[PDB]
Amino acid sequence: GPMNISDIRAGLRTLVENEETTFKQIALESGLSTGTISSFINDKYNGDNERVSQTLQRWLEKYHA
Repeated sequence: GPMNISDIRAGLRTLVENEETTFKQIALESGLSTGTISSFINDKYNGDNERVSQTLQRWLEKYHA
């Protein structure tokens, strides 16, 4: 199911909220910058948010698997 961008950020919050992951670890595993993840979740990142969403999906897929 090609979840909406809203679902992607809605999952990342749950993981950091319960210490299941960190901004640093997500950044390292996704190959993105720490600041990007926070801004993407904050729905304040200015740039190709779709590029970021697609990268984060792959990360969430391996996490939840």
